[PDB]
Amino acid sequence: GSSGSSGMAERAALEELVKLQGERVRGLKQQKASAELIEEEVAKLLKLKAQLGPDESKQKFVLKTPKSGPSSG
Repeated sequence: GSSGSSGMAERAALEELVKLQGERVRGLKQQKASAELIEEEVAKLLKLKAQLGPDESKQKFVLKTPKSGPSSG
């Protein structure tokens, strides 16, 4: 959920969540599921990747809420 520090196995299991979330999202877009679930599962796909630390695909500097710390459970 939010656990470990520089565990390789923990990163593999996290990357599994990223993969499976991203595959499920791809499926949902295909499956004509609720668009309202899709964007929520896509926001979870964003949140999780934003814990891994994604590649710098051009600069952004989009601001955020004041240290919101959106965990889950």
